[PDB]
Amino acid sequence: DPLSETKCTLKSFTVEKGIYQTSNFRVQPTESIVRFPNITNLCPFGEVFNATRFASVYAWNRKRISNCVADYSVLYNSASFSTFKCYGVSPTKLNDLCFTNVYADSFVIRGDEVRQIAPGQTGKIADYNYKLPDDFTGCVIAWNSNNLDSKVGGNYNYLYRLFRKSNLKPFERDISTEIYQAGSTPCNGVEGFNCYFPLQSYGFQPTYGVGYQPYRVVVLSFELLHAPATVCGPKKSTNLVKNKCVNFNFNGLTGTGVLTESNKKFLPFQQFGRDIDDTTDAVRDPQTLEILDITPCSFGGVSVITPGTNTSNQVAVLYQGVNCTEVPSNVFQTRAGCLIGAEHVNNSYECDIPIGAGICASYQT
Amino acid sequence: GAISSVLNDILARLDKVEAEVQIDRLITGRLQSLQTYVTQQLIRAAEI
Amino acid sequence: QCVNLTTRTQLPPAYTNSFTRGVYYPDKVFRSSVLHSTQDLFLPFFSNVTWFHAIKRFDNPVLPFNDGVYFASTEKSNIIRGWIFGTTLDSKTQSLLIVNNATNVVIKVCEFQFCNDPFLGVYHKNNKSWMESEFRVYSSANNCTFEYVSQPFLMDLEGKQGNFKNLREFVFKNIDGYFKIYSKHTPINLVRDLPQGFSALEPLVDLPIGINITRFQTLLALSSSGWTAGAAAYYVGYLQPRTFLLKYNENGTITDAVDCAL
Amino acid sequence: VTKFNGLTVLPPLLTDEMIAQY
Ligand SMILES: *[C@@H]1O[C@H](CO)[C@@H](O[C@@H]2O[C@H](CO)[C@@H](O)[C@H](O)[C@H]2NC(C)=O)[C@H](O)[C@H]1NC(C)=O
Ligand SMILES: *[C@@H]1O[C@H](CO)[C@@H](O[C@@H]2O[C@H](CO)[C@@H](O)[C@H](O)[C@H]2NC(C)=O)[C@H](O)[C@H]1NC(C)=O
Ligand SMILES: *[C@@H]1O[C@H](CO)[C@@H](O[C@@H]2O[C@H](CO)[C@@H](O)[C@H](O)[C@H]2NC(C)=O)[C@H](O)[C@H]1NC(C)=O
Ligand SMILES: *[C@@H]1O[C@H](CO)[C@@H](O)[C@H](O)[C@H]1NC(C)=O
Ligand SMILES: *[C@@H]1O[C@H](CO)[C@@H](O)[C@H](O)[C@H]1NC(C)=O
Ligand SMILES: *[C@@H]1O[C@H](CO)[C@@H](O)[C@H](O)[C@H]1NC(C)=O
Ligand SMILES: *[C@@H]1O[C@H](CO)[C@@H](O)[C@H](O)[C@H]1NC(C)=O
Repeated sequence: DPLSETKCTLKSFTVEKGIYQTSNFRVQPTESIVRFPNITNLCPFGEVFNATRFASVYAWNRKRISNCVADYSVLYNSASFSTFKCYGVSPTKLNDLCFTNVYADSFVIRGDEVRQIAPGQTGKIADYNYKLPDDFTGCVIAWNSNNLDSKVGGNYNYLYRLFRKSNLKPFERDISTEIYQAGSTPCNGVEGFNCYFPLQSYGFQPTYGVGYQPYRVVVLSFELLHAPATVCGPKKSTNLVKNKCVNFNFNGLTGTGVLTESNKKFLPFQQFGRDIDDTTDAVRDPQTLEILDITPCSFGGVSVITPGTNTSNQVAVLYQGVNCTEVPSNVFQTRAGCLIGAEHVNNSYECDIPIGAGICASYQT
Repeated sequence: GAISSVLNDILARLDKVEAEVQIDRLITGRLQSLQTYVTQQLIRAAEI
Repeated sequence: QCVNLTTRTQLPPAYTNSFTRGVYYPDKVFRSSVLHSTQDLFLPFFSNVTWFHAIKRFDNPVLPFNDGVYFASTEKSNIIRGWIFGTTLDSKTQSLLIVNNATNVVIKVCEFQFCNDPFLGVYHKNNKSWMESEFRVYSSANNCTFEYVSQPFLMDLEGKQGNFKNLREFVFKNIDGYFKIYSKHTPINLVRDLPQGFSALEPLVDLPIGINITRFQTLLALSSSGWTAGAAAYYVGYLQPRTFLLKYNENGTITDAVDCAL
Repeated sequence: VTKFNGLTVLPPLLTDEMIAQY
């Protein structure tokens, strides 16, 4: 009962006369909503990961993924992928998220260097031919491809960079192959003393053991939740309930609140609306393009008015700053909040236990 | 120094045992943001 | 067909001062009855912008694009046609083309070999009628990578009066592999220079390009020399990383701004 | 003289009608 909730808060079996703050209430959500865009069509992940021929690492390919449904569970669970390492999401969560885009990058490297792909690494892959940004958000996915790629005399069609004037920046692409002048003399034409071609080709023959063997790498990079999602995880959208407290999920923007018709004239390019607080206060539904205000679910302090246990066990409860309709015979609305278990009387008295906004409570016949 | 300030963005993206480390950053900074507020308001309340 | 249209009076580069223009919406986020503060690539306020004007005159030089570009044109009869962007502009490398042709807006991203002094040419005959003669913009497009074209419209290529009535404003940025375009159109009544007032550029389209752009140029409307140019003018300013304070009114439209470093 | 964050403003015990009355 509210009295034992005071005894617990005061840590006393006996309570002195007064109004006591106790564990504050919050209106619980009635159900959940999901709203993702009603795209039907799976993404070209087959065309990324089963591709007939990958690029060399210096020649690293980028494919866009956009306007589709992305079932990353099928990647994460596939025994074939030998490393699957993630740097800003956990893979089991990928199916719950929505992404603005994915840049799916594909290329081949030697299997010993599968540790060099991680953001902030050092070593020739990381420095001289393919660098991730240090805040890379995405997952690096790799497997040994000897069994399809490798040839007894060696598929020297696959290449990596040995020389560069500087370590490259994140996602720099270099199609140039002109001579690296390691000597103090510059040098025109195809060769010279300490003049080099910047490339070396992998001797990918199956007589080389693991580590020296070829390792296909796909890097998926994405940015999240802050803009119109083009690609999302496979989740069914629900009906959009309104005017009731609810756990909403719009495009992975999870939250709890009451959803109301919005009078905000968003322009066609907007999708989230934001308060002065730097918090989302409106959203465009992704299946019907109407704006909804996200008002917070009602909440407030719960104070128990105790006339003192030397006098009585009876108590009245103030739900601070809320209506008399939100808490579900002796219910009184006050400016201080909804007061439950005290009777309103027209007889003024001296102040006794204060409630706020001119209201005061007391124990009488 | 968490990956985001939005608490549900952390919990949507990361599994429990990693998310604990990000959330602990936000808890630490937020709690210091309240202790700063309450100290300022106590000092102000003494002036009023 | 590549043609060296050499007949153009030779003059020094002109200048005009851009007091409070080239602001745009920094995020696809709605905001209202609030002041917000941001740091991005913006046109510095009261910054000297380069000025070009067609008459006898047809100034289409090739300009750097470093950190992104503000472009505007006080025009008549749609003499501006579009833009050329890249770094080498000679088919060794990838590049971007935008054209408003006689039927629709088109966008093309290819290994183009452009015309060295490129343009779109139209028959100007004493028949009060105008139609396209000349896609004099590229010899070849050996590999194409992206294309888009709008649903069609009949553009109007006729109308003459004493002053400019259309002002167009645009912003172009590359970051993260996306070529962001922001755009506006405004009614004006000015004879020879950029008007003073405030309006933010709404984002028009975002293009998935992924390329280097370091340089750019513009395409204007009009035998290999000696011909009539349209009367039109255009302005170029460069964006810089600067902190800006923006006002969003009751509607949530950007209604005033301040350049924090001015 | 002229929300999700968990902030609330409590009313004064004495309203401006009662301060005016005193
Ligand atoms: C238009 O004029 C320019 C020079 O103003 C020509 O440029 C030459 O192009 C050839 C290759 O086609 C080069 O070998 C020359 O070295 C270039 N000269 C300069 C100064 O750059 C251009 O070719 C001419 N266009 C046509 C159609 O002839
Ligand atoms: C975009 O292209 C330009 C030129 O095509 C590149 O700038 C060149 O960079 C090399 C290597 O440092 C220099 O030797 C040249 O002098 C530069 N040229 C100019 C005109 O500055 C630039 O690096 C490219 N950008 C990216 C991201 O690759
Ligand atoms: C919000 O924007 C609308 C225009 O979309 C403005 O509405 C006009 O307001 C004037 C003055 O009240 C009326 O004469 C017009 O008839 C309105 N037009 C429309 C389409 O309703 C409105 O003024 C803006 N709000 C504010 C507070 O400035
Ligand atoms: C969602 O589905 C309905 C019925 O097919 C359709 O009217 C609506 O346009 C769809 N939403 C989008 C974003 O296309
Ligand atoms: C209340 O306290 C007084 C002493 O202050 C004592 O005389 C009285 O018997 C107490 N009554 C109860 C019910 O505790
Ligand atoms: C208090 O007075 C009002 C009239 O102003 C009356 O309606 C109400 O029933 C009264 N309440 C009590 C408990 O007397
Ligand atoms: C415009 O910029 C040029 C340099 O490009 C400068 O010489 C000129 O003084 C500037 N204009 C004004 C009004 O200062």
